[PDB]
Amino acid sequence: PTIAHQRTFIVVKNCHKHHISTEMELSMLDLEILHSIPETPVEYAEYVGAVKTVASALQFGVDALERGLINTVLSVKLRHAPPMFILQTLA
Amino acid sequence: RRRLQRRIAGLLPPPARRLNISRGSEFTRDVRGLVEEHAQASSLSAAAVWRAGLLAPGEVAVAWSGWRPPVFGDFLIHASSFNNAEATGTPLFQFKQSDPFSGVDAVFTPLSLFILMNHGRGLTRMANLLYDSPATLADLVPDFGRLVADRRFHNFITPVGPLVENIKSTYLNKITTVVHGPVVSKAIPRSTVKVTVPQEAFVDLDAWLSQPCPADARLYVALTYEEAGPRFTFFQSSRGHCQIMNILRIYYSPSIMHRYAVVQPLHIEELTFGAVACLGTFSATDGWRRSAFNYRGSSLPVVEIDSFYSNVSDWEVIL
Amino acid sequence: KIHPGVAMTVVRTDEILSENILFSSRASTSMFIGTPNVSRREARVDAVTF
Amino acid sequence: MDLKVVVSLSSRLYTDEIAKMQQRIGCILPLASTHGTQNVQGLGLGQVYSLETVPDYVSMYNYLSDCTLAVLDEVSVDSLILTKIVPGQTYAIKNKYQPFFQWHGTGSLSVMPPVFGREHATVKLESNDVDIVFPMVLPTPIAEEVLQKILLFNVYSRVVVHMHLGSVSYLGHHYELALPEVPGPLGLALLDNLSLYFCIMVTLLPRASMRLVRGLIRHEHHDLLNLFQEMVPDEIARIDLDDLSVADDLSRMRVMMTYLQSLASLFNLGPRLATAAYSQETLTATCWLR
Repeated sequence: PTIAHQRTFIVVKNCHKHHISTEMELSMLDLEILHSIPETPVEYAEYVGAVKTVASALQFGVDALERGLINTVLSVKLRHAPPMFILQTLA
Repeated sequence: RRRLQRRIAGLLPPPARRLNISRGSEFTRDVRGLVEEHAQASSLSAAAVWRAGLLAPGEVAVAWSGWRPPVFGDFLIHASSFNNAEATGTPLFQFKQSDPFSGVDAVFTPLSLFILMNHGRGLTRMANLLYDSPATLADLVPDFGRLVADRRFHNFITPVGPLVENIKSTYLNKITTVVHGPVVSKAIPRSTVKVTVPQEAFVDLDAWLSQPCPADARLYVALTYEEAGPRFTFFQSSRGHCQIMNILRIYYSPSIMHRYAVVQPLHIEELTFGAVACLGTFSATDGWRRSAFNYRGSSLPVVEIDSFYSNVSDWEVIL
Repeated sequence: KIHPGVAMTVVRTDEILSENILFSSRASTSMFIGTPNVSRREARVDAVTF
Repeated sequence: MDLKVVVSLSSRLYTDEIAKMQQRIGCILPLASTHGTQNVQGLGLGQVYSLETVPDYVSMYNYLSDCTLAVLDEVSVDSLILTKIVPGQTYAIKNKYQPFFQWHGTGSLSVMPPVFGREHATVKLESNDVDIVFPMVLPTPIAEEVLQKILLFNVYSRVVVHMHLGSVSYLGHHYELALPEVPGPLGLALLDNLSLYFCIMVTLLPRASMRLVRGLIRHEHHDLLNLFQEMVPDEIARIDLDDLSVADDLSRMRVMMTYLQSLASLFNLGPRLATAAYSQETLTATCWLR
C-alpha cells in the first residue's frame, strides 16, 4: 500500500528435495530358513526367530526413517535460523 | 501369438529390486517375497524338493538374483598330512605333484606349509604342535630345497580356496574346498564359515600405510623367498592388483636389498623375489575380525575374514 | 627476558560447546513426504544389504 | 539388484549448469562412497585434480583404481542420479567423450584422468562451490599409447621432437594432451620400478635374438628393421661375438616370460572395462567391468 503525504514485489520460493537412506543388513541364513516350511518343532522354533529377525530389521529400517525425517526437518530448521543477536536488531 | 504371450509371462518378471512399503510392522506378502531367498537343501521328499525349487534349471526357485553358486573342489589327500582339528574356513594350497598318475593330492594349510619353511633352519609352537612329524610333510614335496633354490616354488603351489567340509577319514582323507565362488558352508543346518588366517602371518596393508571407502577389500597371499627360508604372508588390501604389485614392491624394497646383501645372485634364476596372487574379495567394512584358534593346550591368535568370495588367480612375480 | 624492538598481539580462537534453543514459528514450512521404499543394494556371500 | 545413487546437491543449480551437466549423460564418474545417498563432495575426480597448475596423474590413478565408479544418467536441479558399476553386472556405456576416440568391436576401455586438460572435461558448480571433472574413457590401444607418451615425456624432460611426443596421433585426428613436469614422489617411483625392470631385462636378455637381428639387418630390409636405419648397434655386435648356447637360453626365456607379465601389469594401472557389441550408429557398447 501507500501513504498519501504502487509497488508489487513478486517473489519466487523453490522447494529443495532431501534424500535419506540407511542400510540394514540381513543374513542369507534367516531368509533361506524363512522361505522353507518347517516340519519339526525345533525348526518352527527357529523359523519364528527368523521371522522375528527380518521383521525387526524391516521395522528398524522404517524406524530409522521416521528418525531421519525428524533429523532432516531439524537440520533444515537449523539452516534457516539466523541467530538472536541479528534478529533482535533486524526485526 | 497367445502361446508366446504365456511363454513371456513366465520370462517377464525380474527380481523385485525396490518395493514401496507403508509400514515395516505390517510385514506384507510383497516385502516377504522380496526378502525370501530360495534354499540349496531340503528334506528328501517331493513336497520339500518342489518347494525348495532344487529341480529348477540354472538357479533355485519354487515352481539372475546376483547369487552365483560356488564350485567345490574335492581332494583325496593323505590323512597324516592334514590335521582334522583345524578350523573350517582355512585356505589350502595344493602342491602340483611331479608323478604323472598320483591319485592322492598334497594340500597345505598355512600352518602345514609353515613347517616346510622352518625345517632346514606363535605359529611355530602351533605349527609344531599340530604336526608332530614334519618328515611326513617334507616328502610330499619330492625336492623342496632344490625347488626353493632355483626359485620355482610359486608356480608349483596353486591355491585352492578355503576348506568347507572335511570328513574324518582314516587313511585317505577327502576334503571339500570352494575353489571359486561364494565361500559358504555345506551342512544340514547351514551356517557361516569365516576364513581363518594366522595373525603373525597376516599383515594388514591398509594400516601399514596408516577418504575413498571402496566396497571390496581383496585378500592376497605372498610366497616370497628370503634367506631364512620362504615366507607366506597374507595381505589384505582394498586396492586393485595393479596397485597391489606396486605397493608390494614398495613394501618389500628393504628385503630385496637384504637378499641382495646376504647372498649374491651368481645364477640367473635367483633374480626373482617371490610372487603374489589374489585369494578373493571380501567386504571392507566388517572384514578381518580377530579371533583365536584354540588347540589342546595352546592357542595362536587368528584373523577371521567373514563373507569371503574365493576367486584365486595365477601368481604375479614381485622381483 | 629483555624487550626486542617490537611487540606482538596474540590472537587465538576459543571453541565453546553451547546448548542452543531453536524457535520456529507455526506453519512456517510446507513439505511433501514420499514413500519409504526398501531396496537391494548388494548381495554378499552371506548377507544381502537392503 | 538396485544400483542407483542419488547425490543430493546441498545448494541449487543454475540453468546453464543444468545444461552443461545434462550434456554429460552416460559419462563414467568415480564415487567416494558406494552407498545409496551421497553429497557432492567426494564425487568425481576433482578432489585430487584440484585447480592447480601441475597435474599428478598417478595420484589420480591411486584415486581411480581405489574408489568405485558410476555412470551419470539423470541430472536435475538439486540432485543428480548415478548408477554404480559393480563387478558381476553388465552395463551399456555410451561413447560420450569430447575427444572422439572410436571404440573397437569387443575392445577394452581403460578409464583415465583427463589427459587433454582439466577444462576439456569439467563442470564448474559455482552454486555448490565444488568442481566436478570427468575421467576420460579411451580404448586401451590408445590408452597405453598416451600413458607411454606421458612416461617418455617424463624421461625425455632433462634431455630437452617435443611436439611429436607431446601429441597422440589417431586415425581420426591427432590430439594434444597436457603434460606435467613433476608428478611428485608417486610418479618417479613408477619410473623407478620401470628402471629396475629394464635393468633386470638388460641382465637376463638372451643372445640368439641378437644373433638373428644382426644378420637380419645385414641381410633383409624389413619394415621392422627400418628404425635402425640399417645400423647394427655396437652392444649387439660385442654381445654377438660370444658363442651361443641353448641351455642358458631356455633358462633366460623361462625368466623372461614371467617378468614381462609383471612389466605389463606396471602399465595396467587404472580400472579396466571390457566391451561387447559396439555399434557406431547407437554409440553405445554393452560393457562390463573387468
